[PDB]
Amino acid sequence: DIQMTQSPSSLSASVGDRVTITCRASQSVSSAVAWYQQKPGKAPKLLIYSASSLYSGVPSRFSGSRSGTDFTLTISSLQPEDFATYYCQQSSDDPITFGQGTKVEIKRTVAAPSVFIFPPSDSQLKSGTASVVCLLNNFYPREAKVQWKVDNALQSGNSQESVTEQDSKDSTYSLSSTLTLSKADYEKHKVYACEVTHQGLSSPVTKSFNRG
Amino acid sequence: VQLVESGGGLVQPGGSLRLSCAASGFNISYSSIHWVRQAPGKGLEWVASISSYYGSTYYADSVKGRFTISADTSKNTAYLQMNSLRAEDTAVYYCARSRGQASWDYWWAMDYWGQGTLVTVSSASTKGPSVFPLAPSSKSTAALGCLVKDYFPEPVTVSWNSGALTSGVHTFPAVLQSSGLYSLSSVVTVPSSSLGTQTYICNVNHKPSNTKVDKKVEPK
Amino acid sequence: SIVSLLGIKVLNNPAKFTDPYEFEITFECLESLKHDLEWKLTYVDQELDSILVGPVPVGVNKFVFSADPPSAELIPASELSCSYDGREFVRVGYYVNIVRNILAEKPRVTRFNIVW
Repeated sequence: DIQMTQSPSSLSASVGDRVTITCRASQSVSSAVAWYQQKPGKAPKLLIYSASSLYSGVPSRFSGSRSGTDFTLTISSLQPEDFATYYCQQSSDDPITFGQGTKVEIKRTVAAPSVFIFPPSDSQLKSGTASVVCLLNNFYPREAKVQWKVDNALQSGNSQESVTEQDSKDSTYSLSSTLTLSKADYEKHKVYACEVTHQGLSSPVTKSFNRG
Repeated sequence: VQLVESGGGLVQPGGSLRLSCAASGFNISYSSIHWVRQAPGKGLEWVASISSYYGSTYYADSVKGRFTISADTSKNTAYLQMNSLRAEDTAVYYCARSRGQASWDYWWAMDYWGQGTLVTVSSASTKGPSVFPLAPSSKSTAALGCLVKDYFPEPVTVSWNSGALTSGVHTFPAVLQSSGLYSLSSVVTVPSSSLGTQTYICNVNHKPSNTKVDKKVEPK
Repeated sequence: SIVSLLGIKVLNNPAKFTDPYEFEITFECLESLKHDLEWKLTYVDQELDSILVGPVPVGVNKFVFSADPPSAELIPASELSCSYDGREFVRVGYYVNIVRNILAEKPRVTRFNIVW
């Protein structure tokens, strides 16, 4: 079974840059290799077929080339519409296999997050469970660290994070971290805090509240 | 040329489901039909192919025995009969087409795709959302939101003030909780001075359970 | 000669001038090869398709395809080859008679010797 090792899995670039995405096949696949673009919530679109032929209707700034088992997708002048996933694919043998994907994200200035913490609502507590939400809004880059502290006891294993895709206007991210507790566990502590670490902040920022 | 998938939905582990791909603008006798799936937050994975001229079929190993791909050339339609489904088969399933058919395991590029159809395999029962306020803080730009918790299956849609409020809104992708139910939050940033003078209502819609919920978010 | 054309089957004959050409190619390959077979269909002038087969399968193999018809905008009103690594080694010509009728019972096979 032929593996398509794609790299880099993620890259950060500006409009007008040149972008090179590479894919290494674990065996000879000749030229039965294709490149696809996918945007969130949409089906993939074909870009390059048979390793180096540009598909009808694709802007000429895209191009692919072959050198042995090394395949290369090149965008000569990155455009606004070009930020998406790119997947390589081999179809020379059963099974058809894809690369793991390359997300091309827009570059911009570092922006610190605005941090907000939300106590669990009264209506949710009547159900016996308590969710505490920490929000990090419009920051860049994506790398951010959130840690929950409950009466300054560090929490682990009881939180989940979610991140938006880059905003269409300002190209920033937002992150939500949710701390889930039983109501009984929630009611035996007082000070709930989330502490955020990010490039744009000179030191960690802590938002907190007292239950009640 | 167009590809239209249908037949998606929700089933239990070990259950059955049949996808169908209606093709138009080309004869499926001279193109190969593919199913490619994409689990939530993952990449594309090839599932199965059929060369209807030669009647030859091919399967990813993770689905062999369980799935059966077929085609009706008179209806210009392909089918993916999925049996013995597992939770890891939860994905958006795309139908795709490549020109030409080979008598051996070899295909040209997939130049047309369908729009995708969601398939969920889970023991969880269909369930509408619980919507809880994320009330703005007293310590003064303010953020407020809605916690859309414990619904099943995906998707839910969230708007604010019946679509009138779109600036500053972020709706996060759902998270599969250990309970087997989904959860997400939708937040919006508004001027601090408007809290208490402007009404904020998140409109939650969950088609799979035929459920609508409006919830007003105000300071505690 | 490592790859030999075993036969060509015209699949929609006769057909409309505006219809596409549906062909089935059968070939044989004696041992594995490193480069691609390239199949061209040509209206003698416009190229109607170029199918690419690589890695070449060993043994007897078949493939079908649908190539698009030529454009009458380029044709005056009054009025298949394979290569390995860019070296044309076989070529078949047909006579064609708006309803097109391909005289598929009289193929004209031309073979060339190449180094593989």
